[PDB]
Amino acid sequence: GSAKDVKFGADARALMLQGVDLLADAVAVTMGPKGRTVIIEQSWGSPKVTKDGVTVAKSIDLKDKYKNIGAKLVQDVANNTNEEAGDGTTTATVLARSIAKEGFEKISKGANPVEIRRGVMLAVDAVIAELKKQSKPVTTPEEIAQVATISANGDKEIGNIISDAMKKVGRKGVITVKDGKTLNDELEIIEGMKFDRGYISPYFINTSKGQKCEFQDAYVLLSEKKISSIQSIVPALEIANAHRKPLVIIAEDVDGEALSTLVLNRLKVGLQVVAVKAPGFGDNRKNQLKDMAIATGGAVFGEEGLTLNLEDVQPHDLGKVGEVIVTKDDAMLLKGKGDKAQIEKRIQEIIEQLDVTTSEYEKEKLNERLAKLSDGVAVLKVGGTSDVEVNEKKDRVTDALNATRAAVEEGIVLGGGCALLRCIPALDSLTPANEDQKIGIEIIKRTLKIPAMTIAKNAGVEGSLIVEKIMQSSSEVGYDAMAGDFVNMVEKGIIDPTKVVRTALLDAAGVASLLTTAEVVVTEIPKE
Amino acid sequence: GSAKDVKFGADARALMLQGVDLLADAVAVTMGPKGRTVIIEQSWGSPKVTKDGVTVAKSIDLKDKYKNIGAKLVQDVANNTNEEAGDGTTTATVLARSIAKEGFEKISKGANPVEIRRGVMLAVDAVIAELKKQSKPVTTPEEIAQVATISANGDKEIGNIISDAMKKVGRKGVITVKDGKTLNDELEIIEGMKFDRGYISPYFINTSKGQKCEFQDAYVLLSEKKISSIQSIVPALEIANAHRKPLVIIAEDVDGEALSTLVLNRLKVGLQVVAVKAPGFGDNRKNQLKDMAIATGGAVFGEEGLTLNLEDVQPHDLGKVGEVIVTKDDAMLLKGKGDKAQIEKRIQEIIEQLDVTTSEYEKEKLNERLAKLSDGVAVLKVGGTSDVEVNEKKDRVTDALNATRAAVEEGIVLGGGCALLRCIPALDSLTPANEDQKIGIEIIKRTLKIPAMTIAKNAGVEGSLIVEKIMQSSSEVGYDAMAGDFVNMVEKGIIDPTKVVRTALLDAAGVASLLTTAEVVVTEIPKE
Amino acid sequence: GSAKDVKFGADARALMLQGVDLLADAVAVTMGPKGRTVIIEQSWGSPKVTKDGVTVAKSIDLKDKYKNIGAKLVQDVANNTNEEAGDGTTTATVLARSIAKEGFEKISKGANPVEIRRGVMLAVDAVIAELKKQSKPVTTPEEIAQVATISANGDKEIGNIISDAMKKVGRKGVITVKDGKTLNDELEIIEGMKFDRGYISPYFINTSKGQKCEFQDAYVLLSEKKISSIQSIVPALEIANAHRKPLVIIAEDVDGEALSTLVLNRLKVGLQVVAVKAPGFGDNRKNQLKDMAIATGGAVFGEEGLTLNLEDVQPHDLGKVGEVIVTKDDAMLLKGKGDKAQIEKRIQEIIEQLDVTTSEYEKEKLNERLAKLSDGVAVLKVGGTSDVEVNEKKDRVTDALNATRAAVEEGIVLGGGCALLRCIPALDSLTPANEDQKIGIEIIKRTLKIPAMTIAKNAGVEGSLIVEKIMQSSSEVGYDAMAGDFVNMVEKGIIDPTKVVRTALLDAAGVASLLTTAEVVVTEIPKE
Ligand SMILES: Nc1ncnc2c1ncn2[C@@H]1O[C@H](COP(=O)(O)OP(=O)(O)O)[C@@H](O)[C@H]1O
Ligand SMILES: Nc1ncnc2c1ncn2[C@@H]1O[C@H](COP(=O)(O)OP(=O)(O)O)[C@@H](O)[C@H]1O
Ligand SMILES: Nc1ncnc2c1ncn2[C@@H]1O[C@H](COP(=O)(O)OP(=O)(O)O)[C@@H](O)[C@H]1O
Ligand SMILES: [Mg+2]
Ligand SMILES: [Mg+2]
Ligand SMILES: [Mg+2]
Repeated sequence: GSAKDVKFGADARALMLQGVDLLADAVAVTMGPKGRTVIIEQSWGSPKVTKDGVTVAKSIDLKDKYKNIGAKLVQDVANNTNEEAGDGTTTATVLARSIAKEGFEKISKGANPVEIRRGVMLAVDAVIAELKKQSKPVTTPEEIAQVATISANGDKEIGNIISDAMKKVGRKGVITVKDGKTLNDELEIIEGMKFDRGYISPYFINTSKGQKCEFQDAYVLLSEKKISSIQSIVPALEIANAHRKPLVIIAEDVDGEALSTLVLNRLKVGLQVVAVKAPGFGDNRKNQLKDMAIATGGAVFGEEGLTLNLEDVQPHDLGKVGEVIVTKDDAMLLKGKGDKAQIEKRIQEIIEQLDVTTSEYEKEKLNERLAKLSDGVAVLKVGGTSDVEVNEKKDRVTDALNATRAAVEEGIVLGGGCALLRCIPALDSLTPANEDQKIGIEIIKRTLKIPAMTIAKNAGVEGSLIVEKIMQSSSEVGYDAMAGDFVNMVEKGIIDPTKVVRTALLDAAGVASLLTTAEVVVTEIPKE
Repeated sequence: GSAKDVKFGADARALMLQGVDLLADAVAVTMGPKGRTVIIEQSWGSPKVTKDGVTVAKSIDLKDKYKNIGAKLVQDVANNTNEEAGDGTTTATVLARSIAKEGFEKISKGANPVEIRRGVMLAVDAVIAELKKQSKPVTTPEEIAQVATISANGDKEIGNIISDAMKKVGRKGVITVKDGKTLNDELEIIEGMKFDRGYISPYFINTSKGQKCEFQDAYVLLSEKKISSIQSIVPALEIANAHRKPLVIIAEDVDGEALSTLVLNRLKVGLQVVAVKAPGFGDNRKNQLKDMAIATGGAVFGEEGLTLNLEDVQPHDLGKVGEVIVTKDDAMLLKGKGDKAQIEKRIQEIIEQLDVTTSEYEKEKLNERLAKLSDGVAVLKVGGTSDVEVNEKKDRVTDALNATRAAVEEGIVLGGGCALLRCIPALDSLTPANEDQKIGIEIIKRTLKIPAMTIAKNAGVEGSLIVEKIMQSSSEVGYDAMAGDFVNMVEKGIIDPTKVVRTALLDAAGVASLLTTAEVVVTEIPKE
Repeated sequence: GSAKDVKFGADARALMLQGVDLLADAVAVTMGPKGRTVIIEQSWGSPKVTKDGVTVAKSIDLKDKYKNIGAKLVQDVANNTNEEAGDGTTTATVLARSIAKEGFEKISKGANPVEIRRGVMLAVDAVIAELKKQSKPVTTPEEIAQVATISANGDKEIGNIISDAMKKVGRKGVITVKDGKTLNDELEIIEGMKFDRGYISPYFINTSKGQKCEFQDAYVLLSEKKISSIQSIVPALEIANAHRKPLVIIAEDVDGEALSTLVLNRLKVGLQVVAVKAPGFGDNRKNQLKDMAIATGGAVFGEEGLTLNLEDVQPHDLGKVGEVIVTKDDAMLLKGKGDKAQIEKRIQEIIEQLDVTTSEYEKEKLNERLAKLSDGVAVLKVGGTSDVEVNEKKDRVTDALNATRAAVEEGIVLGGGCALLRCIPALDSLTPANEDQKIGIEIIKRTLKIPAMTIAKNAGVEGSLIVEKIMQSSSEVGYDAMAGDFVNMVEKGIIDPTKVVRTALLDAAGVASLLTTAEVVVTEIPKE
């Protein structure tokens, strides 16, 4: 144990609050429109450029120990808010700073900080209840378009793109974004059962195009194991040639000898066939082959429990699809006739599975299979020209996407902070058990006015003035910063998710209130 | 041997006392309500936040050698108190500091410190005897609820939860806490014989649910060895299919070949079976499978001494239970018909075992088997939102739990330090052998007033005033700090364990009195 | 995470702008004629000497962190411009600096930088549209000659050489430059099917010259596999000797035993034969052998798909060419009679391939095969007497080549910056959505006058004067710096690619406008 150092009372309080104020002034700019980006130095390549408040937050590290403690207690709020709701980081940080500063003023010699924490918790409960009461669900895609248009920092193309994605894939589809290439954004819909793996032999190339193999109404072979012996591969090709239709071979791997047979019958007379390996790592590829068989209609081969030997295959034992396309690094199955009721039951199985089980990575490929079997997958290849532009725009896009998915399931509320200001009468409605909880109530009451204050600040206007004049106005009337005036939000097209707001408020309030009761700080000696 | 340094008399005394005063001022706040947390810097992640006095104590390390010696002699008191009674750390630290300070004033050139130690020991004996005489056992669960409500730092939910745990599991049940997930705490009762291990083949999945296998009134197979040959596994399945009932296979491990037979008969016609490995890791499994067999009623297979070959099994040789459920990571046995007198005798065996043998880890799994066979196991999944909130609340909960278990077996006393103040007349009843023992007696007499003094200090009130006015009052009347006034404690619902008080007092008195006789200190030179 | 440092507002802005001004003053000289070279210190040898703006750019690294950030944001613009269009680096850097400086003046407390970025983007769109409208395609080789003559920094020999290369190879041929060896430049045309590998045995040397093997109308043998057994090699030589014509053996490798047979029949009776291995790669060598077979006219041997054993070869199964010559390190095939329609279809295959697929190293060897089959690649040896002169002249030549290839496909425009000045009325034609976009528009409007200003500066003349007097003049009239006066450019023979201009402008505008919105900079502490 390294020799440590201790500090008491107002000293440690002032140092920690200074550190938190440093970290929070670093970030509080990036709220709403008129916020301003932040450049961080990447140690190896180009620096990062952001508006996000966790890259900003998680990047900051302070030399002094106590200020470092402040920075850590802010970054934990940021990180929890991120991992819980994805967006609402800046709000978390600013509310945390305000709550901490208010806490480090009522710390008397007669006050009991734990009661302060309790009262803060009561306030948070009351305000979150008032939020959920004043929420409202999302129904029309106009609301989705609006929310997405917001969370790109006021970009409308992002809103339209996410709207079209959620419409052509469904409100619980699987959309994902990749680093775009061209100057502009792109919304691609990977439809059908498609996956990253190309035709093994470049002799199946019947496309007269960029390395494609195109079949129509072809049969399918689905082996969990490899295909080594000629005796194994031969009867399948026999049945295919008897029917005189193209054949796909989705299996673990193709022997060079059966491959030689294939290429022999392909170069000359030309038995329409094609060879492709399995989809993925271990068990996941097994389940995916099962799903592929049940989708196309047929039966997986190479089983353990029944094992379905290839020697005895049958014309109703093959996978059948309308069209198949293969490119050197991926293939697509289109019209698998797989007993739509049966695939429905499969879907119900895997959906109850995801409902019960999840690990944030299990459920990832879970929904992967769901979307790959039911309705496409949306990719969002973005514009941009520099890597830093790419990172910026992609960050904003992903943030908007997470906000939209949070808003689709749980209700929305009037944007621009108006919800909390409307919830303040709830705080006026509480009755504290004693003085200390009332102190905490007044702390949260002051805190609720903080965010719109910060926003008006960023706009370059009078914070408290705008906050008061908003509180005087109606329930739905509030302040736009872009138009710099008062309007109805939903009329104007500004709303926000309820889940993001509630999670951010809860995280910030909890961590800051816990921080307040600190009395004595111990730190490592500054040796090295 | 590194070159060292020596110091004599008042110098070394003052340095060690300065170090101990640093370490004890660091902690003395965290007593009773109105105590205040401490933030410690974790070297790698988020800082810790505490009220406990050993994290605080064990964290502190001083640059200067002599102050380091003081810190070590305080941390040893803290650590002994923890490992002995679990709670009573802060009290140990404060009493140790007060005893040390009183000791480093009577150190004359004519005084004999060893006699001082002797007198202190006599005082401690008298006071602990007076404690145990004025103790009183715990009878009703209201006392348990009260005590738990205290030791969450005045939280009532913790009290109610621990009370319900001890009621639904018994005053010597096995309750344990894990890092909760949701916003709120949770009291879960793992009942029956349940253990962390999932069904091997995901073909036994008859639940139509999140990866469950549910059987009712199924037979059991219990092998200490693996199940490789088809000849070995076959007769069991024969008997099960003859009776036409589901079967569980609890064994070391299942061959892929017998597994293939199982999956064959399961996918088609569907002999109700299920495969699960052995719960215990090592010899613990060698006992646990025996216990499982005797619980369900049957006989373990794969024995060494009789070895019970699987080829000749019998319908009365199987484990029989009412219901069985298996997840992907654990399963539960419910209604094992295992000769309740016989399981009783087994329980008596293992309980006499724990009574005789223990290693703090042997006896752990010992009570594990006891509770798993007799009445459930209580888990206490906690609330919280941040990792630091989790650590804080879990620490307080575990402390309350340890205090409750200490109080259930050995008597309780009036809380808020009143017991020692009531025991002071015992010190007024002693007769010293000579002057020095009388000096030690007066030392302990002053010491006994220290804690309530510190508590009133934390409250923000006059220490000696409150101590005196309490001493003037009745035996059961004392001071609440939350109501900041005088009440009857047991009337008010404040009590404490006698074991915690006695152990803390004994540890602090012993180590501090030993410290007092120090005359000359030697330290490592400060090279590196 | 190392302890970091933060800076706000005007401070970080001033530091980053100082760094960018350092890096841009380092480079801005090297534009047009009268630009001046830059010497960089190579850490292990002779230093580099350049006019390029990415050796200068990528070399510069600043001690101070913030200035380093400025340098990185400039080098990224330079590198993107390079990797996109190859030339137009200096223009990118200077436009970036001007845009950055203009940005770090309108940064008020009321201004919204994101709107500034938006307006800049609108300006860039308008200007690029006006460029493409005022472009014009390249038709006559005079234009190519002029462009190349420019981009060697006004060298005419470079222009003539690149013109002759593109004429004798076609506007989409494959020209490449290598480090010359003589005093002067040299344009070599590798025609026929030639590749780096020499005759294995130096007994086939019938040239009476510097290690050559010359055959006329010889047969060809093409094995994908080695040639080990005498039985394998013997029938080919049998057929060749029956026809009584020389034979080439292009295969994986020659056995020492078949080699012994060859040398036996060579030193004695004098069979005409020659042995050469494959090109030597992986799949690329197999494709090249296939193309060689289809070029000469014949069947590749050692195939996997269709075996084509050497034992049964046929007089129409051999590769046939007009003339073959072999060195010790490369050989050339001439007049391969390979079914010109068939080779045409092959060309169409590989060209659709390149049209669809590319990886910047796949399409490289792709065009390699295209040219090697249809038009001999043009190499450019550079004549210089110092290694540093070699690097300088070669850099300028490669830049001129890249500029020419960019200009051949996409249109050209009047050189010497006149295009942007002519596009400024487009900026006068826009209507901003609000004030901020108008600010950005005026930013770009000022920016467009920057480059010609810098050029007149380098010339030693009055920048703004020349810019204004050009703007007063006609559309096609502008300023030469070499003649230091006004002329018509296309009349005078100055033009430039539209792609270079558009890409440079776009990159610089994008990255600089993104940089403008920075508000807070975070850097690593300067520890080490
Ligand atoms: N035009 C707008 N006018 C008024 N308020 C807005 C506007 N756009 C966004 N906001 C508000 O600002 C917030 C966006 O700030 P943001 O960058 O997302 O910080 P965080 O990452 O913590 O969510 C939204 O919650 C919204 O209420
Ligand atoms: N409401 C209360 N009013 C008066 N005394 C209390 C109250 N709650 C706890 N105490 C007293 O304070 C002590 C709790 O201090 P504690 O945090 O447990 O320090 P330690 O870890 O050394 O036990 C109890 O022994 C009790 O006598
Ligand atoms: N003799 C010339 N007279 C007028 N303008 C010229 C002349 N030569 C080049 N230029 C102009 O200057 C530019 C050449 O600068 P350059 O060295 O190519 O910088 P960069 O590498 O960024 O392209 C050309 O785009 C051209 O418009
Ligand atoms: Mg946000
Ligand atoms: Mg305690
Ligand atoms: Mg150039």
